[PDB]
Amino acid sequence: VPIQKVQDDTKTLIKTIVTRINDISHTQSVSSKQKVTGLDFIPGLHPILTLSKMDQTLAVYQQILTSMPSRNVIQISNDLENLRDLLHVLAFSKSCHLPWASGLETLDSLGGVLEASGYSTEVVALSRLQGSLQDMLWQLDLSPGC
Amino acid sequence: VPIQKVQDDTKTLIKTIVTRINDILTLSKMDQTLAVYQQILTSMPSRNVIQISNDLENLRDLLHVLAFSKSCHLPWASTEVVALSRLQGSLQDMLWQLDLSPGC
Amino acid sequence: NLSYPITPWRFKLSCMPPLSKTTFHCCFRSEQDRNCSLCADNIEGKTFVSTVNSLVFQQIDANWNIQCWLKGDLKLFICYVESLFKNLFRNYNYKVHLLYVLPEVLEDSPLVPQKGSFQMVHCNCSVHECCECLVPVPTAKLNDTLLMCLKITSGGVIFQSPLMSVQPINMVKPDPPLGLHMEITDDGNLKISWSSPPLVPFPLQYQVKYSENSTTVIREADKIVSATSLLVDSILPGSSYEVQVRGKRLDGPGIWSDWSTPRVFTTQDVIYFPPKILTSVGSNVSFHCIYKKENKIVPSKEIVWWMNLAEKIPQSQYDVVSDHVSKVTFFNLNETKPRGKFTYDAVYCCNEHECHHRYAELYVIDVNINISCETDGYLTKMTCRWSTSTIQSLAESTLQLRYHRSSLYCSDIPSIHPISEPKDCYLQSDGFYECIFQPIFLLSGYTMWIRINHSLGSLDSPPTCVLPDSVVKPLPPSSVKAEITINIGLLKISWEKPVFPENNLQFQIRYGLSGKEVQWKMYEVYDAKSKSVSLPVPDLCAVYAVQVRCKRLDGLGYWSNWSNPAYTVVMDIKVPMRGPEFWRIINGDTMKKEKNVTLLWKPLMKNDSLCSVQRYVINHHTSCNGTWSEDVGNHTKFTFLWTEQAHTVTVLAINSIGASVANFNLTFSWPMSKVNIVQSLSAYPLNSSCVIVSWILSPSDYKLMYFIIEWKNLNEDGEIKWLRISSSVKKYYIHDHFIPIEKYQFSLYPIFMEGVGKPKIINSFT
Amino acid sequence: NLSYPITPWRFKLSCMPPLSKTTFHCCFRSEQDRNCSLCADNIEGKTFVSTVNSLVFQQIDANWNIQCWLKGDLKLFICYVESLFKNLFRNYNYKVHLLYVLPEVLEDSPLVPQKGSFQMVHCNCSVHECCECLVPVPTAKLNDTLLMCLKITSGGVIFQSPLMSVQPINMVKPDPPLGLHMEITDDGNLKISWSSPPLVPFPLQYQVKYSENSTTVIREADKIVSATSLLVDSILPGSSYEVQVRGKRLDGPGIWSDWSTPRVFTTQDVIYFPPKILTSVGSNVSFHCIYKKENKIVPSKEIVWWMNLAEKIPQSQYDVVSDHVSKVTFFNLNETKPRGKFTYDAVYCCNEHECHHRYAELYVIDVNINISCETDGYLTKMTCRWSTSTIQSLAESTLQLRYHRSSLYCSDIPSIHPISEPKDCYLQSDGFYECIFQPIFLLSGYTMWIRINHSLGSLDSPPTCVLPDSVVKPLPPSSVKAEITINIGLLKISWEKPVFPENNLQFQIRYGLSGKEVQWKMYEVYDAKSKSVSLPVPDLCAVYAVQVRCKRLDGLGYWSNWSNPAYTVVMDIKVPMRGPEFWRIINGDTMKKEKNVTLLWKPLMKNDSLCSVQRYVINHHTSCNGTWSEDVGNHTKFTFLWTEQAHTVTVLAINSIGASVANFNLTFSWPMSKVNIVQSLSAYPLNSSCVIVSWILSPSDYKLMYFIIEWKNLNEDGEIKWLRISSSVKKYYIHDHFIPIEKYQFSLYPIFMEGVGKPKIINSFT
Ligand SMILES: *[C@@H]1O[C@H](CO[C@@H]2O[C@@H](C)[C@@H](O)[C@@H](O)[C@@H]2O)[C@@H](O[C@@H]2O[C@H](CO)[C@@H](O[C@@H]3O[C@H](CO)[C@@H](O)[C@H](O)[C@@H]3O)[C@H](O)[C@H]2NC(C)=O)[C@H](O)[C@H]1NC(C)=O
Ligand SMILES: *[C@@H]1O[C@H](CO[C@@H]2O[C@@H](C)[C@@H](O)[C@@H](O)[C@@H]2O)[C@@H](O)[C@H](O)[C@H]1NC(C)=O
Ligand SMILES: *[C@@H]1O[C@H](CO)[C@@H](O)[C@H](O)[C@H]1NC(C)=O
Ligand SMILES: *[C@@H]1O[C@H](CO)[C@@H](O)[C@H](O)[C@H]1NC(C)=O
Ligand SMILES: *[C@@H]1O[C@H](CO)[C@@H](O)[C@H](O)[C@H]1NC(C)=O
Ligand SMILES: *[C@@H]1O[C@H](CO)[C@@H](O)[C@H](O)[C@H]1NC(C)=O
Ligand SMILES: *[C@@H]1O[C@H](CO)[C@@H](O)[C@H](O)[C@H]1NC(C)=O
Ligand SMILES: *[C@@H]1O[C@H](CO)[C@@H](O)[C@H](O)[C@H]1NC(C)=O
Ligand SMILES: *[C@@H]1O[C@H](CO)[C@@H](O)[C@H](O)[C@H]1NC(C)=O
Ligand SMILES: *[C@@H]1O[C@H](CO)[C@@H](O)[C@H](O)[C@H]1NC(C)=O
Ligand SMILES: *[C@@H]1O[C@H](CO)[C@@H](O)[C@H](O)[C@H]1NC(C)=O
Repeated sequence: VPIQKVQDDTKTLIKTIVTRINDISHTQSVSSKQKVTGLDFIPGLHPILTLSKMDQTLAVYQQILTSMPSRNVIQISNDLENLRDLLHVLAFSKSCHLPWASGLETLDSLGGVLEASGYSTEVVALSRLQGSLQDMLWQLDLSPGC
Repeated sequence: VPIQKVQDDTKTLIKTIVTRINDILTLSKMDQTLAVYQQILTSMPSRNVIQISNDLENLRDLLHVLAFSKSCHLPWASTEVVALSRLQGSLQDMLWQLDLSPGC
Repeated sequence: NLSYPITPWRFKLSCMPPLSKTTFHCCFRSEQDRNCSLCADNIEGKTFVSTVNSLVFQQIDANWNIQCWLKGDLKLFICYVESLFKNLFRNYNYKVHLLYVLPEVLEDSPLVPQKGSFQMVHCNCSVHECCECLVPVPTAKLNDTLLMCLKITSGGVIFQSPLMSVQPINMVKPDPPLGLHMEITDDGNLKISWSSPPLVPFPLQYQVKYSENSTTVIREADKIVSATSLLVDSILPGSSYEVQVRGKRLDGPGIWSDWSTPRVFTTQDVIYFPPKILTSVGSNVSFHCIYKKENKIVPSKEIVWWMNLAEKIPQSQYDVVSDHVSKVTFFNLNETKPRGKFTYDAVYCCNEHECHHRYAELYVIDVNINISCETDGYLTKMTCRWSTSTIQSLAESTLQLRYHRSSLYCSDIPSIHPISEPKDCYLQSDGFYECIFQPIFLLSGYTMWIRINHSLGSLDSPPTCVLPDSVVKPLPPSSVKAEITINIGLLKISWEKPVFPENNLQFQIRYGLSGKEVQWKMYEVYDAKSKSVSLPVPDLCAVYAVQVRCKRLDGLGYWSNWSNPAYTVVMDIKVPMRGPEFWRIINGDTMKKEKNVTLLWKPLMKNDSLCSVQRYVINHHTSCNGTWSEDVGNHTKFTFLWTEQAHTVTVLAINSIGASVANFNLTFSWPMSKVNIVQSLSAYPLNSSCVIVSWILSPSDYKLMYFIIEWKNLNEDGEIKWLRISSSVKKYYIHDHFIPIEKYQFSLYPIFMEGVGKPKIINSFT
Repeated sequence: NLSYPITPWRFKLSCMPPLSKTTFHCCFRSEQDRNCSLCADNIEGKTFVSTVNSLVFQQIDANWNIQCWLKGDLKLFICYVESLFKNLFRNYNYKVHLLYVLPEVLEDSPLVPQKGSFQMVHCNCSVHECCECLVPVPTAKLNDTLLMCLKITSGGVIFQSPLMSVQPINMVKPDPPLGLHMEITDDGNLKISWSSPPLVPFPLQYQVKYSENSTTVIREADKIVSATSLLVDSILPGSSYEVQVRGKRLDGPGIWSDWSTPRVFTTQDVIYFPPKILTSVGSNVSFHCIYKKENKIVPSKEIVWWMNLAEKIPQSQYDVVSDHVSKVTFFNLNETKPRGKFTYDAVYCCNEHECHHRYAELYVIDVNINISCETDGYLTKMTCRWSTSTIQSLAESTLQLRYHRSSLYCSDIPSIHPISEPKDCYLQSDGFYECIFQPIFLLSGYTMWIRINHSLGSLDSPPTCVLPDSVVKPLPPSSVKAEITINIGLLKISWEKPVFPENNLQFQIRYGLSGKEVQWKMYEVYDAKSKSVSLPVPDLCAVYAVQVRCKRLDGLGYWSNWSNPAYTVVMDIKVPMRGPEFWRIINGDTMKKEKNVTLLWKPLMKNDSLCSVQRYVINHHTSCNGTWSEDVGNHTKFTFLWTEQAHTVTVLAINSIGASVANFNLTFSWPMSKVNIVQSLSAYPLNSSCVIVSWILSPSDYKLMYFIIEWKNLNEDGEIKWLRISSSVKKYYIHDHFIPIEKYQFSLYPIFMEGVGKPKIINSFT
């Protein structure tokens, strides 16, 4: 398949995911730069440039969203899986082979925070995910490095 | 509560009780009569008789209410066919006497 | 006498010299005193002892640690003996013989107890030389005197303890208190509430240990209380508490209870109190918050309160309490929609630009549940029901109804009269519940409400006063009877009132033309003693339908059902107003003096017949007053003969009621048949459906009142057609099927008061 | 030492003389040797025996047939002892004791076993002189040495057998073969593969005693081939086989297995290599037959290949493989239509005319099932359906869907992927099978197809990749609204695009006039950023209907539904473009300046003043510019007093938008009201509907714009109505009703810039 098809398909999938996030009633107006002192393993805040950090961020988000049973979270997780498998193709286009990043060991506290403050976790996660994806689009036009 | 509407309620309930039973002077004497009717009616557990009895004590309580309306502290005081007949007869007797509205 | 008080409880026993019956007396080795009193066990054991055997005492140091108390159950005086000489090389199989007595209160001399007064209990020692022994003491002698004497049999050597007397109750060691939990209450104060043992008959003072232990700030605050449950003051966040409580007698001496396993309770960086609130729609709530940031308590002047992390709460509702306690007070709050699987609102407290992830829950339940219900016509059953498919905020609670009604009525004043009797109501497929009351006092005022139990609390809906006799639904009237009046022309409705209720009633009749769909008309009757009504209708005997409803007069109660419709029957009412418009024809030779005249007329139409006229008749009048009547049946054409000069004929209609009144007339007469007054006639087809007829006439002497024009097709012998024309008009329009190709004729006749003269005949259109 | 090998396994034991403990020695009478070795059971048996008792040995012959072998299960070493003295008169209850020892592998001298080392197991002696000894031999000691000794007690007489050494492993009796299924090879080599027994751990030499029980040819070849998959070439027709393969231990000595049930398989004079093939549409196969027509065997060059007892296959498909084997290749066969009780093609191979009844089967399947899919607008589920109403070739075959997934897009190389996942699709009332995938992967390659299971095999349809993003069916547009633009005349339709998908979209829009039966016109929008479109229509106050629908611009996808139609509401658009007519019916008198002026105008129609008029206005103008115009309203008649000398009038229509812009006009002039330009006119009533009208003119000194024509009936003063044609015409016709009966006023007026001259008033027709 031509690479331009991949370039447009990435944008289509990103927009689909972000609209799915907007459909959720919880995260209707929370913003994406809100600071919570207990949830610092949620990726976000500081900008991301390199492809490797991008794939790492998506892997962490997949691991974090695995711990919720709602149907919408399941569909969004499937779309994230597809997006990761796609982004590896863009990595391979410029001969910059990437590893299959794993669920980072920095997720030690996750479960604990869950059983303490479940609701909050959910909200923040989804919100920040949406925000992060926006950045991704605005950076995919400038063709960031390997 | 205003008393002028009471007598209409008395008439309505006494007419209702005489009509349903057909489907099958002084206050102290009034109350003691009604009370002994309650006892002689309690002995029969038939569905019509029990409900007629249960409708009799509303009449008795209203009788106490109308006794208290006149500032009178009223003191508290083959067989089934004839019993029902005499209940009815005493009932229209009660109706006729309360038409005149006697004293305490 | 011969008794050493155990002051204090702790004492150490050492045996010193004074082999089958070698007994050595043991004494307590105190700091300043040494008491050696012989027990009442052996009195005849005064036997000579060899000096050499004392060398064995060199290798046997009889040192023992003997203690005991009364347990909290006030049942067993378990006594412990420990061997100080913990020699694992050799283990002695020593047996303990205990003699204990509980003398009663005797006021006649303190006599020394004799032999056999005590009780013998074989005391059990464990593998590791520790001996626990059970002593049954009656509860009535707890404050009395108890005596102890111990005998140790080790390797054939007897060791004798002195006599010990002490009150069991003043040194009771309690059991380790249990039933303890550590939650924050609704006022920012942790409660250490333990189920202190009930078997203890005296108040107990407890030593309670805890502290403020954190990562950096560490301090110990050990305390002593006297209540069975305590409530600490001013809990701070981020400080671990290691609470551990033991008990002892509050008054006088005692022995501390068993130490329990320490309980650790750690609060997080933000603490809320109360953490969960359940409140109905339209009330006012409050909260609290304490914040710690990198081990420093944040001042209350820089704290901001959030709501679902979505919108910031306006500063107007913030209140300051102390250095580090705030207040937020919601005003007139709404219902909380279910956001996904979460059925609650989250309220945060935070400062500056960072907000912790711990939150305070807030539920809101709506409580306006509607209850409203009937009383059936027999005044027996009362049936009602309340919705629960619209209101959300539930699917998380069991529901139940309540009663309260005794005297005559309700709707007087709060309260809900907290005495209540539950009643179970079932479920139906319609989505609304229901349940039945019978037998019911018709004149007793029920007060109903719904109670909602929930995972956090209980809530109550606003009540409702209902009196059954005023909510009755009457049965619809029977024997409804509609019948068209006689000789008048009105509709009569008759009926009979239902037996119940025995109040006054108003009826509402609704009626109209019988048919598939009708635009029925409504009418009201406002009298109890009126039971039949008469109304006017436009037609006469087009079939009709009527239905009736009943209601109580004063506006109380509910409407009844619609009765079974009762249709009417068609039947004639009175005499016809108007007979037929009858015309003559002649089919015979002109030369004859006798003419066979045929009278013809249309069948009458409904409203003229008023319904139906089954018979017609002809009547005659000669100059000699010759009059007679004869039937014609349902035949609309008759014929007879005429020979006399002047003869009038009349056509009448006879029906079920009587003969017609206003009818037309016409006379035959040859002598006046020789008169003509019409000079010219013109006819012209406007089109296939319109023809114009005009005429020019001449005056005469007699009074002319009506003409008649007869036309028929000339190509084919069609039926003769005519229609009435008044003498006043001079022009007329004819509207029926026509084609100009075929040929028609016309014949206009002038008729006077006593016959018809010469006619005017035209054979073609002009 | 003291051991004799068991060679062979068949040996006979005879006891000879050397009464409670009399021991007799027994030896084996071999053909060339007589070995007599004393057993190690009794050593103290050296007791004197009387010579007189030897006569008993005359009547007793101790001839024993002992056979010892290891069972196939390698569990019990079954030994059989038979008494050769078959004397039915007396049955001795002799007891047999078998002393067996299995010494372990010892490398320190071959020591003789001592007393008590031998294990004793009682033998199960039977009534018919057969004793069964069951020795439990562990599998680990099979290769070791087994020592046996036999003791027989008969009537108090003891017979001792010599010690014998044997290895149980070498002497194994196998089991008869199992799973002997007769399946001829695809080359007709008649595979006779039988499953080897699992209890035998070594290959077996199989004595295949296969027979040929034909009518004339009989064969009894006993092949000893050890191969389980037997291959017998040159199969002959009518050759039933009764193979009696039993097997034997190939590696080492053994015994032929016991005879099992015969495997009788009858070849009914017609043999094909497996005719049990399943085929698809367009596939090609080949068959071969051998036929028996009495013992000559029909040669392959004389085959009479038929199906359905007829249609001999031409000698073009024929190829000769062997003398009796011929290829009849079938190419791209069509669907085998069912008939009678047949679901195949009855293939027939025969000779000349005498053709047998046995047939073959040709199974052909129309595997082409076209599967379709569709993705929900919310992009959550994917519904896929398929029909099987064309499977009516070999129905009752089960159908199941299989799907396979790939990470991103599916490749263009066609290949059915080796692995698959089943999916159960539920049956629907429309004859289709429908099933749903949820959740969905949007851009992943779903390759899905249908497997068919038939009693002959399994088959696959060609795969069809589906990408769940290329088959999305978008939602209909929301909030569709259409409105008529003001001051322009266009119709503007506006709509909002759906939420999903997020690619570009095109739009189709259809519009028409409302009604029970609607008319449609279609328009297209390709640009994605437009949300409103304006288009022109002729009608200007019709009730309009507009609908829209979407699709992806790239071409992939489906068309959406049609939204709810958006009706329009008629409202004012522009000011009226043309004013209305007006005319003089003035009833004033000649000498009066203030004359009763009356003006008539017909209400303006729909399609000129833009479909609405509510208020009128009657403009007036004097020589002094008197502009009192007032408001006629909905009224259509007017009267004015004629105050001044020279007057001008004008009628205007005012709608909600505003007042009239273009208008009629008329002027008044007393003086030239006395001029005449017309000197004759002719009125010919050809028919009552149309009347022919002419006039003549004069050289007028002013300019003539048009004519005005009016008409009325004098006799009854009929309605006044008129017409306003120009001056260009000469012989204009009128088209309305007339009657020659009465007499009509005609009114022809010329029109000039200050008014009208003398009326050309006429009374009758010309
Ligand atoms: C729950 O809270 C509401 C909201 O009112 C708030 O709390 C009050 C205690 C006051 O501090 C308010 O300033 C504050 O906004 C309470 O409703 C309030 O009730 C009071 C007393 O009935 C109302 O005051 C009256 O106002 C009318 C004019 O409308 C005057 O004529 C009266 O003389 C009197 O001052 C007040 O208006 C009303 N607040 C609102 C917003 O309508 C409510 O009472 C409280 N619940 C309970 C159980 O106290
Ligand atoms: C079946 O055979 C058809 C034609 O028959 C023979 O096959 C082809 C391959 C050529 O050898 C032709 O000359 C022969 O007559 C083919 O059209 C058809 O494709 C074949 N089926 C398949 C599945 O290959
Ligand atoms: C309740 O809802 C109304 C309108 O929906 C809103 O104006 C009001 O602020 C809400 N109540 C609170 C406490 O926010
Ligand atoms: C339901 O409410 C009643 C009301 O008192 C309460 O007693 C009961 O415990 C509740 N049931 C629960 C909470 O399961
Ligand atoms: C009125 O009619 C309906 C339908 O027949 C019936 O269900 C209902 O019970 C009736 N009402 C009463 C009071 O009987
Ligand atoms: C017949 O009826 C007409 C109309 O009412 C009346 O004028 C006339 O007198 C009647 N005939 C007789 C004989 O009365
Ligand atoms: C014939 O003319 C008259 C004249 O008004 C009209 O009413 C009628 O409809 C016409 N008939 C036909 C069939 O056109
Ligand atoms: C059809 O046959 C295949 C091949 O073994 C098998 O996997 C599948 O389960 C069968 N389908 C059935 C039994 O429905
Ligand atoms: C389109 O209309 C049909 C007919 O009502 C309906 O069944 C279908 O669900 C509609 N499409 C969508 C996407 O709702
Ligand atoms: C009436 O309007 C027409 C149209 O322009 C114009 O030509 C004419 O002069 C007007 N009449 C008067 C009297 O102004
Ligand atoms: C009346 O005559 C004219 C001309 O002779 C003709 O065109 C017209 O059709 C006639 N009328 C009818 C109704 O035919």
